[PDB]
Amino acid sequence: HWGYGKHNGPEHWHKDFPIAKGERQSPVDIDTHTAKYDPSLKPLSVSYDQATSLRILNNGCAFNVEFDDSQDKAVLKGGPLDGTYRLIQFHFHWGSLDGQGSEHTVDKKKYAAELHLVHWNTKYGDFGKAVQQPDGLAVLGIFLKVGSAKPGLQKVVDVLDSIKTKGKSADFTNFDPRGLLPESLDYWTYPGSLTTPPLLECVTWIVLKEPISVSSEQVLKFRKLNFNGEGEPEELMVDNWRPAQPLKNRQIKASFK
Ligand SMILES: *SCCNC(=O)CC(c1ccccc1)c1ccccc1
Ligand SMILES: [Zn+2]
Repeated sequence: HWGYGKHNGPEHWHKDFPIAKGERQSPVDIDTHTAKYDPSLKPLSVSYDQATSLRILNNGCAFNVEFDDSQDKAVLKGGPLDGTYRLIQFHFHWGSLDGQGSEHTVDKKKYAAELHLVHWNTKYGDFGKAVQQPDGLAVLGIFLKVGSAKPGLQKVVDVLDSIKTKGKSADFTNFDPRGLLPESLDYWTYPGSLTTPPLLECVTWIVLKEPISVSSEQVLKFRKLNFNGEGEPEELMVDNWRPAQPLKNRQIKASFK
C-alpha cells in the first residue's frame, strides 16, 4: 500500500508505520563540517572476492540483486562494525532528473542515485532476525553521479529490459559487486534505519565519501523500469527515494581527517 506517489509517499508512511517519526530514522543530511574524524574507527574491510549472485528482481519499489548468503562468501568487516556482516542484496534509489535521486545528502547536495549494499550480522543467524536488532544490519551506501560510464554496472543495466515490471525476476549469476566500488573507502557512519517500510531502526550506515560515475545512458535505463505490474497502466519507476529525516540525538563520525 505504501509507495512514492502523492497519496501514499513518504509523508504518509507514519500512519501505518509510526516509527517513521522515530529517533533514528534514515536517510539524513551529512553535514561534513559537523561530522568528526573518529580515530578509534579501525580500517574498513570489504571482502567480495567469493561473492555469489543469483538473481535480479523488480519488487515494485526498486530492483534487487540477490546473493547467496548461506555462507561467508561476500562480507563486510571492520570500520565501526563488530563481527562479520553478510551481503544479502543490493539495490538503488534514483531520480527523475540528474539533480535528485539519492537518499542521503552531503551538505544538502543530492546525487543522481544511491547504491545500498545490504548486509546482515551473522551472530543473529538470518536477515529476518537481524532486522529486529539495533545492530542487525550494515548498509554500504555509494553515491552515483552522471559522467563517464561505469563498466561494472553495464551487466546490470543490460538485464533491466527483462525485469521491466513489478514481480519480474531474472537469472543474475557471476556478477561481481567489486566493479561498483570507488577507489577510496573513506566513509561517514551513523546509526539509523531502513529507508522504506517497515523502517526498522536496525542499521549501521556506512556511506562512502567518493561517488562512482555512471553515464547518462546507464541511469536513463534505470528510469525505464516500471512500478506497476504487467498489463497495468505504466508508471515509470523514478524518484523512489525517501528524503532526509531529522538527525535528532545522533553523531555522524568520519573515517578520514
Ligand atoms: S517493494 C518493498 C521493498 N522492500 C523490501 O525489499 C523489504 C526488505 C525487508 C525489510 C524488513 C523485513 C524483511 C524484508 C528490505 C527493505 C530494505 C532493505 C533491505 C531489505
Ligand atoms: Zn535502499
